[PDB]
This record gives sequence, C-alpha cells and structure tokens, in this order.
Amino acid sequence: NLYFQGAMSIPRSQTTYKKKEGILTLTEDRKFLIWTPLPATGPPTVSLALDNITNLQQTPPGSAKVILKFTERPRPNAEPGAPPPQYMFQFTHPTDARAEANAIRDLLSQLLAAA
Ligand SMILES: [Cl-]
Ligand SMILES: [Cl-]
Ligand SMILES: [Cs+]
Ligand SMILES: [Cs+]
Ligand SMILES: [Cs+]
Ligand SMILES: [Cs+]
Ligand SMILES: [Cs+]
Ligand SMILES: [Cs+]
Ligand SMILES: [Cs+]
Ligand SMILES: [Cs+]
Repeated sequence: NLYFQGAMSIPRSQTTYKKKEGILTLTEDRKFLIWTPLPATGPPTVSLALDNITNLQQTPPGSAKVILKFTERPRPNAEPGAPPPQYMFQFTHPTDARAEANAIRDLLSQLLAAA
C-alpha cells in the first residue's frame, strides 16, 4: 500500500558550533546535515552524511543552553578505545531556540529511520 516521505520544509537555524555563529540546515536532497559559519555565503564547515549518524541527543528543556549533539560512526583507523566523532550545535534564536532544535531533531529522526 502507500508510501509517504516527510514533507515539512528544511529549516535554516541560528546555531553556534565550536564557539562560532552560523546556520545549521540540510542539503536539498536531505542526505547531509550541514553547518556554515556566518556570513553563510561560504562552504559548510561541517557536512555529516545522515548515513554516518549513529546518535542524536539533546539538552533537556530548562537547561542553560539548547544543544543538539550528533554522533558519527567511528573513523576507519580510529583506535578502539577512542570516543566517536561528535558535533554539538547550540541553538541561539533568542525566543525560538528550543522550538528550532525540536524541528531539526524531529526531521533528522524521521530521515534516519527512513534510511
Ligand atoms: Cl529549553
Ligand atoms: Cl518526536
Ligand atoms: Cs529559522
Ligand atoms: Cs544512520
Ligand atoms: Cs543508532
Ligand atoms: Cs534555555
Ligand atoms: Cs575504528
Ligand atoms: Cs567536533
Ligand atoms: Cs543568534
Ligand atoms: Cs526504512
């Protein structure tokens, strides 16, 4: 019977990464999570293929900061004791930070399950 894909639009959210302000979004094919520093006219500094993402975590509501943390699959010759690569994005929209985190989280979780 029927097959449905997510139809919510791709958001562009104000976020800090490694203490630099930028924009977190997805590529138009919804296959990469990309973060670009402001002004966001250059190339992404982070490009994470959703196929390589193994975990999605968040600060709980009421935390000092609204953060999503994405974990990637270990690099090929990483040592077996080493932590996996991780990426923390702090949402900085003065009123909508948590809403915006929620929207990205929901869209990513849907895409990750659909693959
Ligand atoms: Cl919150
Ligand atoms: Cl949910
Ligand atoms: Cs936005
Ligand atoms: Cs995945
Ligand atoms: Cs997983
Ligand atoms: Cs907060
Ligand atoms: Cs490894
Ligand atoms: Cs990192
Ligand atoms: Cs901001
Ligand atoms: Cs699937």
